[PDB]
Amino acid sequence: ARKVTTRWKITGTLIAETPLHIGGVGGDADTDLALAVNGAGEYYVPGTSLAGALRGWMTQLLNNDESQIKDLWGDHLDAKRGASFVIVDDAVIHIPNNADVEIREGVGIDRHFGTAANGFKYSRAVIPKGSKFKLPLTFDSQDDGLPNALIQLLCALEAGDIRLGAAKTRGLGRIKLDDLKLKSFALDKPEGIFSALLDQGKKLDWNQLKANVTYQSPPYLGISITWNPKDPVMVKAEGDGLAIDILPLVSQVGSDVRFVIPGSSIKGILRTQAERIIRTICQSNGSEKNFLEQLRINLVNELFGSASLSQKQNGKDIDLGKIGALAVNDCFSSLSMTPDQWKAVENATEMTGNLQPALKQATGYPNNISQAYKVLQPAMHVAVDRWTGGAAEGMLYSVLEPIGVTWEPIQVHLDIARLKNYYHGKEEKLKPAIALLLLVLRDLANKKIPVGYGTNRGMGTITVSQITLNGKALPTELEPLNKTMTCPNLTDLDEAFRQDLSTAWKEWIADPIDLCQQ
Amino acid sequence: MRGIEITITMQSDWHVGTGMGRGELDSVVQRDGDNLPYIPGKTLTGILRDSCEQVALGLDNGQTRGLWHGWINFIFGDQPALAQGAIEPEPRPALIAIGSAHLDPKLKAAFQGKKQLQEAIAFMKPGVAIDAITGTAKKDFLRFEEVVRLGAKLTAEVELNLPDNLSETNKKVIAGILASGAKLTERLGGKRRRGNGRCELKFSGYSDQQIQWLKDNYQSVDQPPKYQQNKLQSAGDNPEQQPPWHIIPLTIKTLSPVVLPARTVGNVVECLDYIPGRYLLGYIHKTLGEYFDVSQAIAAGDLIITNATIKIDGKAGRATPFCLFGEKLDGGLGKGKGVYNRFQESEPDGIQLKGERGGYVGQFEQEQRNLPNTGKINSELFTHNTIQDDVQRPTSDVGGVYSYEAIIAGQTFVAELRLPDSLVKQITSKNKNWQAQLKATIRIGQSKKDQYGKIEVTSGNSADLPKPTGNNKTLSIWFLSDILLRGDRLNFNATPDDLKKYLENALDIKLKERSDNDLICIALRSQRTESWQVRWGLPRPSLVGWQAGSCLIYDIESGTVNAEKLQELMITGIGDRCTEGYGQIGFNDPLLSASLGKLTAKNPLPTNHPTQDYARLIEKAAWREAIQNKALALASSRAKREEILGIKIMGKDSQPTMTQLGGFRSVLKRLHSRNNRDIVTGYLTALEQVSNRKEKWSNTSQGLTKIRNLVTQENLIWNHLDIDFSPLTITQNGVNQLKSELWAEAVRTLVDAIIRGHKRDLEKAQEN
Amino acid sequence: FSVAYTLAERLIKSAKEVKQKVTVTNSSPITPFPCSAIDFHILYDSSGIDFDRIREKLRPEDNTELYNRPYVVTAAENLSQAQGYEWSQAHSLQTLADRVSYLRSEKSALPSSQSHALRTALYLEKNEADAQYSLISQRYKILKNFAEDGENKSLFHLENGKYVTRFLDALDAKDFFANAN
Repeated sequence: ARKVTTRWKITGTLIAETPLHIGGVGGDADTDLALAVNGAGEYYVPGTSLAGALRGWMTQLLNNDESQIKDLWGDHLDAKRGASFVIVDDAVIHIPNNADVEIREGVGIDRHFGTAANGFKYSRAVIPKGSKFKLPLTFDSQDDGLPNALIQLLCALEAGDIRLGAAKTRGLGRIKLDDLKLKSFALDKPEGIFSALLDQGKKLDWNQLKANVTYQSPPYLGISITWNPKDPVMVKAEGDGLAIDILPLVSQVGSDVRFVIPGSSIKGILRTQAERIIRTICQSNGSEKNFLEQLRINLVNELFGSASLSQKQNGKDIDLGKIGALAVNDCFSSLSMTPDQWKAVENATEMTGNLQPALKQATGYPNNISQAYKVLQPAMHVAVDRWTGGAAEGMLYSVLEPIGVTWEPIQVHLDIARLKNYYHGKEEKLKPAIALLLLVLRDLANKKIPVGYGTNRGMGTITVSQITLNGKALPTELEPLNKTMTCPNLTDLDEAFRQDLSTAWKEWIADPIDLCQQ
Repeated sequence: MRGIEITITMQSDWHVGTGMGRGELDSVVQRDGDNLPYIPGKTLTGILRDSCEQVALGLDNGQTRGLWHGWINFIFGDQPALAQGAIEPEPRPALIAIGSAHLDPKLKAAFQGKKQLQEAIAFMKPGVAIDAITGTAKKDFLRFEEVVRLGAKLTAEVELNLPDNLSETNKKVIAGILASGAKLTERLGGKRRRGNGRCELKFSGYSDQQIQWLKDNYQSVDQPPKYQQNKLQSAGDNPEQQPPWHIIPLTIKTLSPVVLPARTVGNVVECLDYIPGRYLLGYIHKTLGEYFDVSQAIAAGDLIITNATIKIDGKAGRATPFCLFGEKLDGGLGKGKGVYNRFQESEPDGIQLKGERGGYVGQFEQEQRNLPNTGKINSELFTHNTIQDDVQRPTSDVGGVYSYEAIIAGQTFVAELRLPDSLVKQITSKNKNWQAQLKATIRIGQSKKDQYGKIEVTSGNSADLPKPTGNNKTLSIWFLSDILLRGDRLNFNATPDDLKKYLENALDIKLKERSDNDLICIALRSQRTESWQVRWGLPRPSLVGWQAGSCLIYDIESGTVNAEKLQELMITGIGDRCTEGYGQIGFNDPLLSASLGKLTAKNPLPTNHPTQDYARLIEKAAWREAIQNKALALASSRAKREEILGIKIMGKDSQPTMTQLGGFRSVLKRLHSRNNRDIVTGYLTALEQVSNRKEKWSNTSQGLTKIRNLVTQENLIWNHLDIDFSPLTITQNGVNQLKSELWAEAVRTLVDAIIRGHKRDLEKAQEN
Repeated sequence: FSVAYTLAERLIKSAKEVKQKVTVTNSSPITPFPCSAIDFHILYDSSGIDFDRIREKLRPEDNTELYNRPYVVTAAENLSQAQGYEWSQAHSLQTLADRVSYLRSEKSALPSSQSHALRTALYLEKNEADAQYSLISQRYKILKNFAEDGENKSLFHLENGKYVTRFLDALDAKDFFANAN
């Protein structure tokens, strides 16, 4: 056979730290994008999808060196490499308790009219959060010990730095490894081959290898925004309720339901303001473009990403698509409910009847409707007919306004390494994208970006009390980003840095080239 | 010997065996004769060998050649295609034969004729390659692969033909290695490294006790014993042959594909469409060699085993006579009309004929009034690879890929064993029930130990001797085997004049070629056969002759032919190596005298069955996709949408508005089970209790009650779908349970399809 | 090359079936009318390397076949005096070349996204292939050209009792119709 000095069984629990979507061929009559299922119909991570997740990350770690990658992941064409030395099995996903798959609604909002673009209405089945699956990894070593690149990979898994599945920038795909175990079998020797057959291997202390190494986390900037809703903030639930027509969106977060602001939603509002800034400077209109064309404007194509779209340039064929360097994570409330407490609200039928206990229960104030309704408040609304007054026939509707729901910080993740690759390594080309992002954050802090449903209709205004910029391995001129800002107008960043960004920003405004074309 | 099995439990979805894809698939798994997925015995041998190579490589302390690698070459045989230079020892064959792992026989029977279910055993896995800098799908790199559902338990027959002298210690070494390498096997097939093909592989009777013995004893183990052939031993004690000749017809049925090498050229072996008798000489030595000296009988010419040719009309199909010519545009035996025996019929006006060149014709009497039945032998190409063990993928150094044509399973062939009365006396004096010993199951051919070659042999009753007619005017000859005359210089370059001289001498009659100018008189083709002799370890010489089917007819100029002698030559054959089946003649056959141009041709699984769980996964898949496809069809017509939900178009208008349908459809998303039909009935009563919302649904064809019914009458979704689920179920009580299981999904699926087909028909009326 | 050439020796017989579907009018014996035709494959290795197996994987249902691939290349005007003229038009290579042009024509006039939805549907029964097409036919007006029913509601046409289509041939040949002219 292939010689194996030592075989390693590497295993542990991978937890969805955000929702997850590995897609099958697509579409189950309940979702336009349907989760991948094994032959038993169980939700699973294809070992292909995890192998490429871990190989892909390793490719960025190792500066896209083909040699060491193919040394561990095999190669079809080298005459001495062939099959992979890392085996990745298919891993079934255990959704916590037996929580069902969530369906997540999606819409594209026309940048001219500010409303749902026609056709751009979709839904994605997503694995909840808290869901667990096995890390099914085996490594056949021909060298002695365990590769540094493979130790670095396992460090990134425990750091939660690898992302899996679809929609990685739009909320999804974060996994974390826990309870990593290493079993070693010296298949080169009699005692180790029999141990493979009988004894389940020598346990290695991961903490020993974890001490021998420093985790080489790639360049990234992380933005964490602390917001409290000023006006109620909520994404609309997928369909009208009984006692309340318009209910907040919830997600399963372990064994409990929490109010969620999808990262798809925070990313679309940030993208919308980012694009509006760019178009405002260039005085570039969006009314004649269709929605896919409206999205495709400079700097946001790199930051927020662009659709895959192969185009013949001239003989050469180029993908216009790139993943977003900017990734936003779903936001969740401080406020959780048991999965049935919320069903008590969704299935309430009378606003002054059984809804009152349901909200008293779910808010945690079973005996204070006043305190309960300072958290979740039902609001009736009328359309008033313009000749008669009174109310228009049929136009009576109710919102469950989460007036006092408290939220977790919004967490944005800028892959500086991904941007730098788009800019072909040129760290000087980062400054306009950074300048744009800080301008978008200045607007977010100044209440210029409302979030969620009903922003024009009494909801969606947020107060931003802190923004914490916390990058790692940033290029030396971007290091003044490492700041906790509390002034909305960025004046906590050093003026010499804000002037340097402003200079590069103004240089780009003067000639707004496609900054990743070279 | 028999009794060992390999049990394979597939623990992840699995892909094997083929470099081809179907309509929506770019890689399709390999499928047995039942069209069911299976693990080919060459894949299973190769996988199990590799895992034994790992164990041996560990026991050798990582030495690539050593004591325990010798044991692998003992058990699995040497690999002479790798070794190079002057390797002196003859290559050992394997001690282990490993069949193909097939699905449970009763489960396989449940599938028969259920084409839709056979497809549901496997599904598309998506595959895409992502660009490392953009993080997006690469161009070109999008594939869809067929994968077979996990949970499949497959079993392969295994045979261990251990040497007779092998010690009990060495037996336990072989058991230990095989038990070890089986337990070390965790993957098989394609993309093993990326999830696929995870398995448990177990031998029957090799528990971990066999591994534990090896652990306790591996240090005491010597080199394997030296291999030697089972040589032949001749008693010499046979009687002289005495008439009559008994004829013992042997039916051969192929139970796995059989490779019978015609042309071995490069990386492909082409296959015969008949079994030569030489393949059965080993089975004759086994079963009968205890009764008489089979080797002396072969030497004396006291034994014939004919070729096993395809069974037609309950008899051995006869090689299509080359005197038959078809109309080149609109005739021949495959068309079933327009066949002329050019020995007797002139070529028609205008139409040019082509010779018949192959296949087998059935029986034909002198007044058949029909063309003879034509038997065709089904054969399939099987493709294999060799893996270079350090890169773990095929390479040019190992030859990459090779193919065998094989006669597929289920084919039925008839041979005849002919023996003189003196030997049949000898046998019957030693066993009166001796034809019962001719029932056997044997492996013949190329690659006979693994995936190929399994045949059942069954004897009939003693057949009648041939009855050639001693026509004094003309004699015809039909070749039913390949005639191997030697020239006068003992090489095989004989000519038709050598055959004329041969028959003239044998029958004591002078012959002359018939001169009728419109009629052909000789229709031979030559044949050259290249074969190996397993007892020589060298190829046979090359045997040149004329093909089966070759024909000729002579005018008998003087002398009188004896039907007793024609019969004798119709039993013993003429020329070289008639004991193997060469030389088989047909004399004065009707089909060569006749004129033909005017003629024409004429269960569900037991509920407790262990594969019931796995079968139920196949059922849901077949049901789900059936429901989906039918929902598409039903939604494609506006009359069926109005029947099922009352939804209709009124010009530009939709009844109700799409917003009202969206409200319903958003509630139906909550119909996960029939315990949630109260959710939809809650919505409908609230809708009905509000007058303005109820009026929104007037001018529907009673849509609110149609929705109430579909949600609350469990049979009604199935009435609308009207799928016949009998071709889609194999579990007993499958229909009742799957209807109870898939109800809510079927309701959701149909309404979703209807509302989509409604909106897209509305767009045709609305968008003008 | 060997496998590819034995395919060609089978493809040449499939093209050479024009010899008896297009025939000299009032001939006796029925002579072929001189007619030129192509059959082509595009192996990918996936289709089965044997022609008989290749075509039965594109006949997904007993009345439905997803290939029109013996294409006459002789001009219609030259064929008009033969028997079997109507067949030669349905099998005219220009019908394939036109449909390929519509696929190539442009962003894509027919999105590959939607071509492949139709491609997938073709392996279903006609009632499901036509259902998918009816979900699409008026979103992409170019599809009025890819229809073959004469109704603009199906990709199939009836030929000697078989539903046959050029659409999946046009997807195959979409990139094998290039010329320096």
